Amino acid sequence: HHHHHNSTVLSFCAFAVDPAKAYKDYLASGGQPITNCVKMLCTHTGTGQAITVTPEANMDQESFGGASCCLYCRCHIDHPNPKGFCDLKGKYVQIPTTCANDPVGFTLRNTVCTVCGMWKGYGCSCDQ
Ligand SMILES: [Zn+2]
Ligand SMILES: [Zn+2]
Repeated sequence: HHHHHNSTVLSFCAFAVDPAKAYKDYLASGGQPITNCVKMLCTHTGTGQAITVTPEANMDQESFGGASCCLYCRCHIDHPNPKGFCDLKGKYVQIPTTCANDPVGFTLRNTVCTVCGMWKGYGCSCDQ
């Protein structure tokens, strides 16, 4: 059985003392990723950079509205920095197609190369 409910998951995380860990542990337990991230119409011929002013998905990505892929925005809670600043809100986020089932998890787990603007491990081809 069990019917599933996005709001159940978001409620659980929103009211957790550590929402990021709550979501991470929930996924690790086999939980269904947060759905309904807002997928954009785009050419799929963009730069493939992680977080952009307009959609920039390449052939191997999807572009989504940034806030819809942000755990803190989606939970309607303050962001984890003194300023309360969200890097995603008002922007567009590119998610590799293999991970597009869980954009919120993807943005939580991953980091952007400050040099090339691509996701580390998913686009950055800078020398190591
Ligand atoms: Zn946010
Ligand atoms: Zn890079």
